[PDB]
Amino acid sequence: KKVVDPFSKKDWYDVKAPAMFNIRNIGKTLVTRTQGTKIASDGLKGRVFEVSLADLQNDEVAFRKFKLITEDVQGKNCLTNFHGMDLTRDKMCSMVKKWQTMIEAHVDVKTTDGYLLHLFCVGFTKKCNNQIRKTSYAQHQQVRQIRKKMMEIMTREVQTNDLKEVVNKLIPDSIGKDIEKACQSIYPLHDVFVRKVKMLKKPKFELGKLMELHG
Amino acid sequence: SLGPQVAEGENVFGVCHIFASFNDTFVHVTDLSGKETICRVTGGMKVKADRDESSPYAAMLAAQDVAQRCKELGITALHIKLRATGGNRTKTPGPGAQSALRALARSGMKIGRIEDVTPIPSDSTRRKGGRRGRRL
Amino acid sequence: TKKRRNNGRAKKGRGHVQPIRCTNCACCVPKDKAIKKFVIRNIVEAAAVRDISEVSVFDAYVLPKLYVKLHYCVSCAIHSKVVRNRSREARKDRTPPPRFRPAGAAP
Amino acid sequence: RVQPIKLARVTKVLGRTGSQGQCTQVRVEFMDDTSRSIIRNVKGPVREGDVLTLLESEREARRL
Amino acid sequence: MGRVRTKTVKKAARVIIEKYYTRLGNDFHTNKRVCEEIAIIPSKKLRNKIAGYVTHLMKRIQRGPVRGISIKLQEEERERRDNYVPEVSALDQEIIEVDPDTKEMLKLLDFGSLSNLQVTQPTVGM
RNA sequence: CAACAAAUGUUUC
RNA sequence: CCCCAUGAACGAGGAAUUCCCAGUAAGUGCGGGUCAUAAGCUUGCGUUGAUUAAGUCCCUGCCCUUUGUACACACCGCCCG
RNA sequence: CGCAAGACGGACCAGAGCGAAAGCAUUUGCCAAGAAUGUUUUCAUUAAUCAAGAACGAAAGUCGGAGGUUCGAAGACGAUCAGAUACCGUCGUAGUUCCGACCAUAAACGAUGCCGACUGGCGAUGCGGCGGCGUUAUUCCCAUGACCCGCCGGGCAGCUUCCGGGAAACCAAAGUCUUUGGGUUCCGGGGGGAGUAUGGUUGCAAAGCUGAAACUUAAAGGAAUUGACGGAAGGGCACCACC
Repeated sequence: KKVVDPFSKKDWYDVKAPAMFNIRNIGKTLVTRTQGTKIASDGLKGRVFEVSLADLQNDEVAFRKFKLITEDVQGKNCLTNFHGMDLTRDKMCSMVKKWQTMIEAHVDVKTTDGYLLHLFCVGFTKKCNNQIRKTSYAQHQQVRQIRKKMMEIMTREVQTNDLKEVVNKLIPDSIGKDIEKACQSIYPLHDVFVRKVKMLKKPKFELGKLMELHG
Repeated sequence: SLGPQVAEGENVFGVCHIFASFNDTFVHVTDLSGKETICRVTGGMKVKADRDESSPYAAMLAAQDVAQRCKELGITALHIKLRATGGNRTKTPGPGAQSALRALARSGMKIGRIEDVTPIPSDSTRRKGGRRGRRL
Repeated sequence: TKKRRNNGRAKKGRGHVQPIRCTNCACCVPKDKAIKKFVIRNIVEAAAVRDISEVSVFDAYVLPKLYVKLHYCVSCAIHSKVVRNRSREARKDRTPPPRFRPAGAAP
Repeated sequence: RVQPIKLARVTKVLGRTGSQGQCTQVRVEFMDDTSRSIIRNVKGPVREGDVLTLLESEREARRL
Repeated sequence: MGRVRTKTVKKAARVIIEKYYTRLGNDFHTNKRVCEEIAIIPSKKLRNKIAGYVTHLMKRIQRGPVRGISIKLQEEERERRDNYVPEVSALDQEIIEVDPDTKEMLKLLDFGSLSNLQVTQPTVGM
């Protein structure tokens, strides 16, 4: 029986990104008018938006995505925090080519602020120009030592430094380059990225750091 | 109706989300969180025949009925996640998925990024109905 | 009388390999046997990009791809002319080919 | 969702389809704006320079 | 199409042209008279069909040598053309530039020569 | 771009 | 054959299906063959004269490669309880 | 958006690897094991191949639990058909998965015994060793490392070849077979009756091994060749075909 079309009731908030990113005004989102029987901030607070790092930086960051999760609300403002980085589908699919070895290593590590992260890396062998084998695999010995190197760096590079510096780090892709330096002594490699980061455990609350990062 | 804000420049943003399978085509904008909907409508509802559930022309009609209320409630713009049946299912796009995208862009909403989100599985759960294949 | 010296498709040094499921019959065929065709295509397609480029914000952007590696069992890949009977002689040619790389102005 | 009517002029006659062989391929200069150009299938006898009245104005076929 | 000249005709055309080039012409009307003089052809329709195809040939020959026809005059023309030779092209200009090893090719061949070195890098198959 | 029904039955020869 | 009279069904044809591209389809009369007599026939001829593809291999039919075949009285062929 | 269960290890992944074969792709650790190579180490004939005996042995099935996510031998359903107990849709079973026992069979095909020698060209690739006043990558030079080129073993193979083989298809082994003789082991003697009867044996069971006859019958069969013909592929052509 005709009733309550719902937008004509809904309220708007402006999604705000952390400081390390560049521009910070992500877009807008709608919730229901708060009623005592309700907390529009409730239906608002653990929401996560996934935005492209390119929109976030402005660029070459076509591939790469960041998951931004709403951590608190202040009048039409909602302050989000790093929740993850993935790659998309197209980019990842495009690296994976036959005749080359695909190498993956991932490590789970606690940051300086508590956060627990599982953080993945990836690489592919490279034929080097005057090669004339068509393929370019690596040996099992190689990959085992390469993986150890990737893993050592990723734990080394996340142990020291908080969620923010990992972020500050993943933007100019300094890990990538570091891997490249530690591995060329062992075997070629084309591509190379920390390709995903997964938030496993969150520390408790603290608006302090959140604001430090926003505001 | 309504609008997040006057904005003679940037556009209020939502998520487009199209599932194209064969035998139908879902179009779907939601709030960039996802938790809250906004105007759905499928390629089914706008024709009758079951056989024609999934045809691009129906798909157009659906993306048109959708874009309407999209620009009628507040979304000025939308980022799209196209999908297939996925799972162990086919893994290829259904026919009126393209048609829906051409229909909304043409409609005159705004577009932003794209990824595919069909669920591809580090394979298993045996695919349906048996070893000798659908024979037909 | 034995037809292909390769029998089905290349094994030689095995006796076994896991089987895949046809992407059409949902059949079942060893992975050594089975026609495989990669499939990379733009999210948008032919006509769209122009409305897709105009309607979008962003200054260019610049289109994702969907990537899908297909598998067919013999009967499907024949049926649908993925592959076509070749004379007692032509069968021996593994190679591959066409003349330009059909990407817009082909058949 | 929609309506309009589109005038389009034949640029180049492609060849013939339909298994019966009764539909003629056509390429159309978009009349109201030349900076458009698309492939449409025909019922009748068509020759260069004469005009189609397109309903759908996207679509753009192929075989059948 | 429907008018595809048959060998009995096409042959006669190659034939006459081979032994008649400087006599024959550009124009249907005259060769037709010529076929009466230089050949014995049984019906008038055939002789016409012959004159006609051989003219289509003469029209073509007189615009570019045609795939299987030779006449004394065309041989003479090709002969003269097939003389050309300039200031000449190698030179190659003072000093050959070698790829070395090719330098070591002369060095260990007991042979003086002009020189230049630029030969390094390997070197992939495919 | 992919895919698509169909029975039986009298002679020497 | 005529003259009168008696004045039927048939008021557009289901399943099916023939034939056809330009003086062609179709209307329309004439003459020849049969012939003593006998035209609803066949067999041409002029007259009046369109609609409509202008192609293709779908169905059908037949021949072109390649291919499969336990067929070869050749698929109208040679099979299980 | 989170979470639980059970399943499975995609893309990368190949005429590529290993393993006696059956078979075997997530990380990491432990445990022993296996080939190749290198090797102026050790023994001095230790050795080749095999009745009997024995180890392993995909799948289904069977015994008892765990477990059943997924899909699903049976059944019940909806359609289709002249008939439909089917294919096709749906619901859905034992089962799939895992543990401890059975069972001993798969076009378990390379349909090709195993071992040794000899007879023919080229380029790949896994791997080991060896060589280069070759490339690129670094520091102050390096030790590095990956490559290019060559050489040699032993892998799985490929390619081209009037050696030669074979009925041919094919085959560098199916060669070195009437000029018939390197070692050893196994099975077959027209086709059906038949892996059947019967006794023995193994099995909880389902079944497995060994394995006849009476009778029946003049071809069974192989290979190549060619048509005919196809609801196989590129095919065409004609209003006796369609449009």
